[PDB]
Amino acid sequence: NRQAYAVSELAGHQTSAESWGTGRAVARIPRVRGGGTHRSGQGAFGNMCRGGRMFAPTKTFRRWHRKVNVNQRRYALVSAIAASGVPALVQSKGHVIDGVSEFPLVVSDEVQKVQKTKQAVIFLRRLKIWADIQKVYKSQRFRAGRGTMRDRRRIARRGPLVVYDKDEGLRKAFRNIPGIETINVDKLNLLKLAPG
Amino acid sequence: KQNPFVSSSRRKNRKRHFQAPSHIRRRLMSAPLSKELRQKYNVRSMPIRRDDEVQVIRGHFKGNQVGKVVQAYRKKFVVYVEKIQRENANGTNVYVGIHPSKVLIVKLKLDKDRKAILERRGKGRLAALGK
Amino acid sequence: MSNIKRKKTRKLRGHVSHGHGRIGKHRKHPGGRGNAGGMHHHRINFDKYHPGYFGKVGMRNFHLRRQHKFRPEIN
Amino acid sequence: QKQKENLRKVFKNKKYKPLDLRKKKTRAIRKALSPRDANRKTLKEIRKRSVFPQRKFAVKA
Amino acid sequence: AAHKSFRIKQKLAKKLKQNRSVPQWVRLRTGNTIRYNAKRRHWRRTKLKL
Amino acid sequence: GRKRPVPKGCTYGKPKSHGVNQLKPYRGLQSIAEERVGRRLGGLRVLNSYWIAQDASYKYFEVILIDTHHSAIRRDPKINWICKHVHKHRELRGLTSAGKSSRGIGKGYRYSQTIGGSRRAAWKRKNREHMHRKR
Amino acid sequence: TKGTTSFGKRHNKTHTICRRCGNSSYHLQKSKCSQCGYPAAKTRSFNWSRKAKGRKAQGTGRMRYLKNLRRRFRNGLREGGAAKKKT
Amino acid sequence: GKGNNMIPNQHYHKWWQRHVKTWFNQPARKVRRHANRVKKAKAVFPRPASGALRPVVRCPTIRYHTKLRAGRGFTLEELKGAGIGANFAKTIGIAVDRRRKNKSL
RNA sequence: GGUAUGCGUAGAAGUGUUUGGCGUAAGCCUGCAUGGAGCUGCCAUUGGUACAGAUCUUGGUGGAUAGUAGCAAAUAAUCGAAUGAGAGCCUUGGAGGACUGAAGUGGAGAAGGGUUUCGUGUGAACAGUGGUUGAUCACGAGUUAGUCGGUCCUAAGUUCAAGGCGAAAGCGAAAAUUUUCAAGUAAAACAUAAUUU
RNA sequence: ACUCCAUCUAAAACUAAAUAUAACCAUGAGACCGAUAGUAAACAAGUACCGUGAGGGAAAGUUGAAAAGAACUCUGAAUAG
RNA sequence: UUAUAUACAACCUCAACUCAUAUGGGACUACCCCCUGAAUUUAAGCAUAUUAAUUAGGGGAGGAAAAGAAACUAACAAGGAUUUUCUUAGUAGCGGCGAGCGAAAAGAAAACAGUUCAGCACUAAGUCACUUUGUCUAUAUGGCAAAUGUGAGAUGCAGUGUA
RNA sequence: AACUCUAAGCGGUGGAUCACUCGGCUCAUGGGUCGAUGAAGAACGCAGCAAACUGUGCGUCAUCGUGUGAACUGCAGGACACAUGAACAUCGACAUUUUGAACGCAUAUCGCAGUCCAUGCUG
RNA sequence: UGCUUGGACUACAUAUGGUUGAGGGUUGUA
Repeated sequence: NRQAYAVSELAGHQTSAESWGTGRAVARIPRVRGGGTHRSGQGAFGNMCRGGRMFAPTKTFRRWHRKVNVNQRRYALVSAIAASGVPALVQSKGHVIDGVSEFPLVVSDEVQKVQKTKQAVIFLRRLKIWADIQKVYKSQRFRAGRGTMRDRRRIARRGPLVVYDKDEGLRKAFRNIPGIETINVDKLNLLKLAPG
Repeated sequence: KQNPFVSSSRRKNRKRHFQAPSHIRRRLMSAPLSKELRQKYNVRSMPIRRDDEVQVIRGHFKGNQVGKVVQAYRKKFVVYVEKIQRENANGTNVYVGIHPSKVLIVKLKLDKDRKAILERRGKGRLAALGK
Repeated sequence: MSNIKRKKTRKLRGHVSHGHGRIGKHRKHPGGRGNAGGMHHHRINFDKYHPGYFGKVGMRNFHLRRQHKFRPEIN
Repeated sequence: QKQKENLRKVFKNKKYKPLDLRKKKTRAIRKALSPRDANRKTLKEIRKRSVFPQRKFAVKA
Repeated sequence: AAHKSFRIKQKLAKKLKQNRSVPQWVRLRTGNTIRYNAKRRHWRRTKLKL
Repeated sequence: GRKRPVPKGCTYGKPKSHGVNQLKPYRGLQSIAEERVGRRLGGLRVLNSYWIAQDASYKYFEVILIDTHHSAIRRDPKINWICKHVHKHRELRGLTSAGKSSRGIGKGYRYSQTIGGSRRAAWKRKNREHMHRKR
Repeated sequence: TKGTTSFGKRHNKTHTICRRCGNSSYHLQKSKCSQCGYPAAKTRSFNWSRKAKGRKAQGTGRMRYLKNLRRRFRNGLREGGAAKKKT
Repeated sequence: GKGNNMIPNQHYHKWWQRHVKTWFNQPARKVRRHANRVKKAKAVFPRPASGALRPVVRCPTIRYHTKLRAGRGFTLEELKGAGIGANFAKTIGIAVDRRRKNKSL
């Protein structure tokens, strides 16, 4: 999920500067030609210079994407599923799970028919897992980047993951709860089941 | 969210705000009606004319007041209200401007077109409850 | 995409000549560009390590087609 | 406008309207084969059309 | 001079009215960061040539 | 044959380039005929030509043109196709019969390089660096 | 005498204002413009002059036509039809 | 220089950097091409969604004696030998293409 | 990318600092000072990832000298008055002694300049001293043609109907051939008549 | 060269789709840059200026929530204190 | 009808027209079509080679263009327009056989669409363009007729038909 | 006390830092939009107070229609004729000077005409 | 005809048509 950054390949080089070259008591970089614009002579083309081209400018054909072997995806999903039980390893992601009554927690199929989000935080109340998505309310914050200019002004932590089988109305019913996200059993993205 | 033609960019949503022209700056300068008015019309909020009586609620003035507005200075996104003033060094009272998100309309200046806004805006608050 | 701390430049920075020598500096191309010259100043490198470079053994088949020798094998 | 609308009805049912009454659209679509004239059909083309209509089937097991 | 074209007196007409200070009021517009007139030529200091 | 128009004074650079008086065009003489017509009569499209006679200092030909705005050719669904815009100046882009000669287009093996469409679009695609996303 | 002495004898223009450029570039004696070629019926731009090409290209002026034309297309090249009051 | 390594032949002497193709729109050509198949399968009919008939077996050479060149033809004897309607077969969608000179019984 | 149910207008980053320690070091924590809105510890994975140098780049600043070299060609000014906050100027006016010295430091035009022109004002800047003055600044003004010029003619030349040539663009074209390739005439019939390349 | 075999029909004409796209209209993005960086140009930027010309080519962002931009007094010839 | 003694009527070739109506010359530049065509470089020198059948090009188009319906492949149990991607393959081959270059058939997939002339026989010009008069409605570089009004057209237009 | 050296305080010079950002760079998507009916580009003019920028052509910071429904704003004036519409958007009606694509002939000439109609004075 | 002010037109190349033509080109009837 990663698209290319790359600087303009003409940045650096639309001056026309020839090295006004020795012996003029001043060093040997390409200096700008003109006279009159006060950009003269003034240093062009090099990364040491102001205006000049960066050391190796970043291209688009850097390898941004990748191929993992597809058994190694399945033997990375398998270890994630297997660790979504075992509540020592849920509880060491934070994840307030000391109200839940089972691991791995299985709810009936009827919850896929739920349709309004009020009847979802009624549901996540009753199974004692509201206290986790109340913790995702606690850590809504702001990023400390550069995110804050570049349209990531934060996440919070993650919350649960309602693995349904058939969205009767479930995915629309769990959209606006902050922290939770649902998934369907055929897909099972790993990047959900082991964030980070 | 879900629409694809809908931006979520801060680079974009401020340019397409701070350079919105002078008739879409009408919409962005909307003010909340008081809770009496939502009985009388069932409209949540309405943009302001020059002469809708208003009540500041948030700010240093903060209001309990029959304030009429004198001008909605759209290029400043601000409204000047007919008491809400401040002295110059000379003593000539000038206006302190208040953004109409943080003002409160009390009595709308009813003419024929503003009323048909409240016919437009007063059916759709019903038909968004019949869904 | 490559973990740079294990790259030498994180570590050689900064001692002065960056791993390449004071006497015998890292210059631009001090031996030839490419396979120059494997017949004069690289010949020892080219026989050993590749005996059989620089000749012609021969029978030319203009446009070999790779079906007339297909014959997969099984013991 | 009253001069220009009045010049159009005195120039109806006349070929050779004046240039500035002749539908500006572009230059590129003005030069190219009036939409009747693209669809002129040679007698081979309007005989091989009418013989075999394209039928509406479903090759399904 | 004294013997100029019509085209050269018309261009030297125009460059006589672009040679002005900023009006005293547009310093006071809201969001008007016009400090000085920036492109004020000056007869012995910059010529024209152009 | 075409004498490289070099200023009396050399095709400078390497002796490979030093040739002046045996160079031959890549275009025909028939194609060079249709050009000098169709350049000159800018509002008539060229169809073909043919040899008619020659003598020894002037090969010379006979070009067929078609006004594409006469109604008797616009009405005509057998000749109508040259009226489209995609045939403007159809031999300054090489596309008559005696223009397609000098390109080199055909099939297969013998005309392999060049099979990209035309002739220059083959070296675009032979030389193409495919920087696949999932290497 | 190649210096400030000779530079004082310069008082006759080599170039005048052009017609399709309006720039001191019309060489009078060539009767040609150094930047566009006044008697050339064609504009004089080159590919080794990427900067100069975009100093006098489509868009830098007022495109009195290639701006409204751009709008007529968004409305489908309609013409002769005028609007009506909304109902 | 140095070492026992594998004589190089990388063909990067020809101002190659201006021949680079991105492939960053691999995914939204997959999406383009799919939304067209959906578009075209609805803009036919109940008619099949691919859909010609595409004949053959017997791809040519000695490697592929068996794995198909993908059948353009149906070669008019096979139409005439099968109850149709050679011009008619095209109107169904049988793909009649009259360049193959059927060489076997 | 996850996490710390982190920190934050009850004061974030940064910056300063005889706050106090920690580390062998790179470094780091902390108090106070200023500041006024964002920031960190940890686990991953990464980068445009660490400066004393490159006659490095770009901006700033020192010594010299903060007042040193210097403001010395074109003979020269001096009085008293009026100004004015202030006058060696040019500010002016009266006396005045001198210079240029008609091949002038004079009066006008060409090219060039482009409003510098001329009145009324005037603070800074500029006028390498000053400045009340100014080719400066601010604001108002100002160029009148049948006779003066252009415009009209042709010179060297631009060479310019394509007959031609060139892949084209285009052409070191005193063309030398291009049907009338004419510049033409109130001129008759049965292509206006000797005629102009 | 000589015997056959295989395979197409030159020297005439069209034709969508898949394909291409630093330009043009109209959009959505991003492990990008954050005013010596990123376009030369975040601003009256191909501007100011320089060159006869071809061409060259800058510098230049931030008061505060709101101008409430410092009335008035004294001293000054005064900006100023 | 032609000693260059006049006229008529044709035709061919060719003129002229401020004749009636039409096209033509954009400029953009990323892609596209045709041209034309270096040298820096690399070869640790250098001259073929290499750059590169490429910068500069430089004429001509479109929303894509060009291509394109076999004077093709192949040697099989046979394939079947073009274009594009994957693979063949950095392979056969080219190369001071040096430096270096370097494709295609088959396979896999995207998308798939076919066709028109010329020319014997096809045996009543069956043909087009305007032109005016109606009619049909529209800003129809129209339709239906009409005069068969010119004209084109047997030095051949139309129908049928195509390797 | 001069002067020098060292430190911090205070004041100046100076504009780093950090924190911001209607701008860029990259990637992607929907599109096809074109001048002799004068384009692209150029010159010159246009506002109550305007230099530029933006906008624009003697109808000149506009513009018929149409949408929307009280403003513009540095001051002044008008408008508020919102019910028969402000300002902005939109734009299909009109229009679009000198040029370049002057289309009469041409130049560092606002140069010089030919034919035609009309208005005015001739008469 | 004399002047003024307004309008309309007049570039080249080309296609078809129209109109006047040209030719010891080629025939024909007088």
